Amino acid sequence: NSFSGYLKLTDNVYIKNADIVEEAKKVKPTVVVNAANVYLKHGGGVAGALNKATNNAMQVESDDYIATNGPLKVGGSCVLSGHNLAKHCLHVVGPNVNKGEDIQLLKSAYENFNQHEVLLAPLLSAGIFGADPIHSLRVCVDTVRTNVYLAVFDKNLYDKLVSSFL
Ligand SMILES: O=C(O)[C@@H]1CCC[C@H]1c1ccc2cnccc2c1
Repeated sequence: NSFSGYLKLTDNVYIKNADIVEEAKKVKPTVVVNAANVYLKHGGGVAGALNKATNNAMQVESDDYIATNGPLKVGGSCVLSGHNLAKHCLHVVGPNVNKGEDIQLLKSAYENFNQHEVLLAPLLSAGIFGADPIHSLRVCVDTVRTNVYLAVFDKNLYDKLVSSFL
């Protein structure tokens, strides 16, 4: 978990302008978080990038999890193999507010991070899930009590977050 170049926002939250896939290949953390959907179909955004970096091994594995256990609930999670990215992948389902899902579930999504001591994660519900990314960071800071290293791909978004926080 040799994280470098992070800015400490709170006692347990760190932030960096970086591609989470590149961070996972360098650090090889214990846990890499995926911003997933209830059926674990990793077709775009963070999910698409993480799956692509495993050459579809994450998708094949996920399809087998769904076949055996059924879909996740919004706000829920499951732990799968991290393959070549991490020891484990914590797939987390944030609400899709652009499809009417309740924003209050963003807290439930972040509560999953608390089961792991150290995590490399993206912001939840901030892609096509349509939630405000600055609001998503506020819920993260208020909810997660374990050590989370957030990797933010977009430099424009990164600078807006760092400015709003500090
Ligand atoms: O950090 C960000 O800018 C956004 C915020 C929530 C989803 C993040 C995202 C989206 C697409 C990505 C594509 N490739 C690699 C990492 C990617 C990360």
